[PDB]
Amino acid sequence: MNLFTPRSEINPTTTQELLYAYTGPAPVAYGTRTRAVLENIIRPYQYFYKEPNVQRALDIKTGCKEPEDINVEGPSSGFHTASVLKLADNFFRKYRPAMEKLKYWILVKLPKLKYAELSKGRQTYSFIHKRNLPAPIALEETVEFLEQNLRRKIGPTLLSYCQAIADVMELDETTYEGREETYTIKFSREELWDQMRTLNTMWKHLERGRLNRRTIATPSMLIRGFVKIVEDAAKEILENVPTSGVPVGGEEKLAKLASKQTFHTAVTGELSGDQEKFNECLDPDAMRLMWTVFLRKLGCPDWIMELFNIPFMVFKSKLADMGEGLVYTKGKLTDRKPLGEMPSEFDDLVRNVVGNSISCRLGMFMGMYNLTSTLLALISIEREELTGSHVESSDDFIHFFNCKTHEEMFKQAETLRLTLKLVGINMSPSKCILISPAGIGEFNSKFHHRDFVGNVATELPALVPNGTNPMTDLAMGLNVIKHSVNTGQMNLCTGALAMRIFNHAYKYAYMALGVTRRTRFMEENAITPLLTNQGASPVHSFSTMHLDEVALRRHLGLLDEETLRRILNPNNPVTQKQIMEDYSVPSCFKYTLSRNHKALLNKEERYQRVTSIINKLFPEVLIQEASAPGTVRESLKRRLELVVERSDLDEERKKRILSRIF
Amino acid sequence: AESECTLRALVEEYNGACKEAPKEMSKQFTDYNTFKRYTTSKKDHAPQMRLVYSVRKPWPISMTPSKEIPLVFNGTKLKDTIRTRANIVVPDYWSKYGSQTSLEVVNAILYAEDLKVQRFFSTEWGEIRYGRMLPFRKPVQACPTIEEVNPASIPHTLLQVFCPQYTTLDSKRKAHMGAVEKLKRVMEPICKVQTQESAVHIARSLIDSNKKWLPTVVDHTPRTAEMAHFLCSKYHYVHTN
Amino acid sequence: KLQFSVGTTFRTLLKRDTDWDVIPTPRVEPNVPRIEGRRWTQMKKLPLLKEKEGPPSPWRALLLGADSEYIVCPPGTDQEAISWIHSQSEIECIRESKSTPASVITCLTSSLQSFAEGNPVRSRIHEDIIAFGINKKQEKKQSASSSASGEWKRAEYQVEEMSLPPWVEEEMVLLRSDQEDNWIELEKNAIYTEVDGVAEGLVDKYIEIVGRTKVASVIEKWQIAATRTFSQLHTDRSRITACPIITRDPSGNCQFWGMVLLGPHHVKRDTDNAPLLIAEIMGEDTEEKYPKHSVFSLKVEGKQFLLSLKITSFSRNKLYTFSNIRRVLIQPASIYSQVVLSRAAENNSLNLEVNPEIQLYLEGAQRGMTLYQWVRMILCLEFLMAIYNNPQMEGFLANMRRLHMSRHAMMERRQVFLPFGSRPEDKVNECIINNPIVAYLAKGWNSMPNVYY
RNA sequence: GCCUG
RNA sequence: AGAGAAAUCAAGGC
Ligand SMILES: [Mg+2]
Repeated sequence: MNLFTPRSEINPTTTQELLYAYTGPAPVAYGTRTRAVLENIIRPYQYFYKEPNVQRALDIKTGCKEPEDINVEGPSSGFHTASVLKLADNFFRKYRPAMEKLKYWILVKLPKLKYAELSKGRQTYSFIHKRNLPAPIALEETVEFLEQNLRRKIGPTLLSYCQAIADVMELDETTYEGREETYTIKFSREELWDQMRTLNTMWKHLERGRLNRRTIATPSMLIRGFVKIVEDAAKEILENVPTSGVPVGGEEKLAKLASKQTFHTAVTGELSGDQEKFNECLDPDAMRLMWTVFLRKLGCPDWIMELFNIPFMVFKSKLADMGEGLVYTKGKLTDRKPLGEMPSEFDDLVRNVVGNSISCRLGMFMGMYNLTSTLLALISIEREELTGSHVESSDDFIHFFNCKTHEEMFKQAETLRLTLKLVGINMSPSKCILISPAGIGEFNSKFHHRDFVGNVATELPALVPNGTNPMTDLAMGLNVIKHSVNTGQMNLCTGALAMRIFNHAYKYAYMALGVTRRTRFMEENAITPLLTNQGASPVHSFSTMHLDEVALRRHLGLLDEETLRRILNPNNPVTQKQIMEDYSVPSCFKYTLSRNHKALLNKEERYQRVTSIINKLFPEVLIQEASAPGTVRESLKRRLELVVERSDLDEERKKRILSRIF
Repeated sequence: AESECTLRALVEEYNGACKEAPKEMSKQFTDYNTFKRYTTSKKDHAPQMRLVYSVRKPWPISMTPSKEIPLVFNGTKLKDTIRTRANIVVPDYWSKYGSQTSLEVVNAILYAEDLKVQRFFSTEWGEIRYGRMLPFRKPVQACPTIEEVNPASIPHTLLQVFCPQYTTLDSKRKAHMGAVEKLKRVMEPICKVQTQESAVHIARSLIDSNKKWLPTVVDHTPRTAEMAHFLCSKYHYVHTN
Repeated sequence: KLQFSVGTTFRTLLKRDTDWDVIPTPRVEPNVPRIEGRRWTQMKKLPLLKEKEGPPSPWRALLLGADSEYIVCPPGTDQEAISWIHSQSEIECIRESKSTPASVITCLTSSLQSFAEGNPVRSRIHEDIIAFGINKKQEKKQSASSSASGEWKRAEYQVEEMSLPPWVEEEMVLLRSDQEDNWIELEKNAIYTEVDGVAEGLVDKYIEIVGRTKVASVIEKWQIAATRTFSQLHTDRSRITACPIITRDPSGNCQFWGMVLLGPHHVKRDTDNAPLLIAEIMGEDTEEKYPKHSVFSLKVEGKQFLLSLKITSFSRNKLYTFSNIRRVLIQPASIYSQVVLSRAAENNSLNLEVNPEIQLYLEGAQRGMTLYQWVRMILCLEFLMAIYNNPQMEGFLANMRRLHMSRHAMMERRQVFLPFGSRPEDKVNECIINNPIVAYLAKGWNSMPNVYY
């Protein structure tokens, strides 16, 4: 460790990237997550009272306490209602332009949001098949369920989806009807409520910088529309709030604060830290109250407030998925038993136990309400005696104090801590460090020293081909290295070395390095290597990390006209069809690898055929979002008739073509 | 004759769609957006890990049932006719012995990339400097574009370029006239018949100017912002024209 | 009713686990109360980490580190070199550990013979039952069942605390020893601009600095072994596969580092563990450093070497990660490049042939060292950290970044203040259990002064 | 005893 | 046996 601490030439801050041991394997969680889930569920109850009384805390519906109950020497798991109201009012009065932008978003952008975007989410636990399915499959199943039960067609907008979700809750019973196999399943109102409010918990895999593994939670597709609406509103408000680091890149605001200075007379300080048990000490009621205050002060109608409050209320009555169970050992044997079968350290929760889920009111889970939690943390800063620059990203936070004296700086730091406790956020005493005078700190993996913010990535770029195809993989790898270079992480030497390593790995992956089938075949047929994946020398350079391989080779003369014609021939049989743009030309090397419950693969293939026929027959859906008044059949018939009747073929041929139409 | 054959194939596909997928064919047209992303494959999170095995499989590539590629070439088996399957040497073989397309198609496909290469090679570099330069990142245009077209009008411009007769007159008056004219001029030869999937992407990359956060020692133009990844790295500053 | 409506039944369902209606309207006057806070103490002196007490931590990595050696063979294919080694061999046991029985040597030779005929895949005969733990899970389960008595208790897991072994310093010393030939061979990129030329020159100078070190040789060996084992991970799935570690020297002579065998693995998940019988050439054997390896004496052309056998079980993810071990070269490179780029910025003139003096807290009377030596040592330490990366290392580094920042602040006479009841050293110490590299880093941290005036 | 990996 | 660390692999399902 003394080697990573220079006292000349460079400073220890520059060597911070040495402390990142990401080149080794990342830790992977093993087996059951029940212990972690139960600990996360029980922490809020233990921290609700100064004395860890769990039985008394478990009877609290909305977790709110007076300041006398707020723990100053430890974590707290509640909020003060009056403080939350006052802080929300102060936040609204401080960032009025952001509130006006939110009003515009609600009045214009919100009605136009299509529920199809829900297909872009993460894995979802389908309440119909009782299994984890991708977002598109769960969304399609939920939409079909709503259509079947409501006997109506769901509108394209997201508000229509939310209205359908609300309407289906009224029905006493619901029914869903779906190799060939027909099955009908009937749910009661209580069963559907449990499915809607139930969360799916899973291990957080390949997470670095943590000794102990932790879990994440995701909601069901029924409540994903409201969550999406609330999160979009949170993002819209946060994008115009100076105190935030999620949507603005984070580095820009930290650099702006670093550039700021003073008159070399005022006392400066820099407090960088995290929040301990951030997700296990927040109450959804606080967030919903803050959102209600925001909307009410905005003049919004009642239905908007109800829509914004529904997801938080559903989250309050959450049924967290325990998982496989707790581990017990009768000597050398091992068994997994659910909570309540045998005594354990979490016996206090046996009362709130369902078939396999545990009902939890207090606290939250990581990975579900991030922007709302950030807003809750930010409203705290809006005090009358917190004149400083605060930047917070979910959990990490950095605060620059510029006061008149050291005692004032300490008072302001304590006020910040106590206000965060007021809202229900406890800054970790061990992980929070205040340095005076300001000029050194860390935030979101970016290290600020005097007047330079160096960005250090949590992981080095994967200098390996993605696995799609030679051209696409090469373009993506070069783009990734370029993004790392221009983000301040990699310099000329590091960038060039990373490119060299990536080139070696990319050549190896495609059997173009030693004596392989590809190289042997090319040599036996006098096929001169012309491309990088063919064994040719790397034509790319550090300056030319953005140019296409084919275009650069053509310009340099490494490829002749005949080879280009043969390669880019669109009739060749080996090509078909956020910050990961792919600008590779569609050459013959842009192929696809053949990658190789039975009642769902057939549906997927059928949908693939339908979308292919639409794409070839509708040369308009690849440019704009699909939209047409009517169903697929009507629009397809109209388009086909217009196309056929507009051709120059004779009447007899047109009639022959039309007659074959089914 | 080609139009009639294509229409007959489309009619056969319509028969297949209406006969095999009667339930799906009755859903809302907007429902397309939902099931265009339909996929049972999970988020692998590590396709690069399986790439090595996939490339070394006996028949990794999936090719259309074409006849130009011989079944056996110099003893090597190029394709497995039961989309058929073929080995990784097929693209290499096609690069030497294969059907040749018109030079116009090659120029059209490479228009964006060729323009980028020419832009890189059509400028000179000044004396590279070294010093304590602060590269304050700013949001600037990524790549120089054909013409200044607002993001809202980009889809309308693409529609006018490709299928102008399928859009409303009001939409027809929402797209840049110069951009649409020149894009149709340069994308006409064969890019605008069947290979629309890549033609639309090329057109968008030509007209769509995406803004990105890039390091800027000095104010960056789109031409410079294209190559800003090596003009400054907090320790040097190369001056262009 | 306007655009979105909530029915009465759904309203009642929503108002089930909360104290307010669908629209919360609490009747409390909004104000922020005053809470009695605590005092913000000052970290006058940097903390000291907890040095654990226990048996010295053995070498638990996959392959050998600094002790790795190779046998020189005449130029040829891998099959030719393997046949040459096998034909002239007098392997005899020297130190048999109960973890790796000496009988398992029969598996290695049978593989080498199988590799001399041109077929790396070999069928199990007798010794693969214990070599790769075939049907061992069933045996353990049956043994536990036959010895079952008592009452179920919440499963308690304990991590045996261990002290800093004395071989970490030896490995660090031996890893930076200079070699004869360059062990880093990467095809250079094309040059089209002065910037490209400067970048290529910097990369070439870095490779020259760190190319002829023992750490580079070990990195190349690890990369080759991991790549060859990962590639041949689904070749047969039911027979022993041979993945010899062979490199080519500039003269063309083969260099046999060792031999990795893959057992009849039954792998389903990406995190599953497949068995291995890594056989590698040592340079010096220490009983307390390799308690689980079994060491034999191998005689080739009169010369004598030590061959160590280990019965390991490694995951697909780890094999894939160590296949791309060359990335360990990226971290030191930047530190070198920056230093060079720091000297060019102060005079507006690049100088590739520059190695200034880096001052460090070194145990001896030496005030510091040179840039080249420091970069070589950084590469060695980073390689060791990457090899020994586990949750302990992750947490230790994550919580030691804070203390590194605090030390840097102290170096500039910046006062570091702390909240009430704060103990960052408490966060760091929980990550110090077994990892020998973490213990080495903790010892290095304790070596440096904790008070700055 | 049959089968995926 | 071994890998490993707060619970898993050292083959699973029918
Ligand atoms: Mg932080």
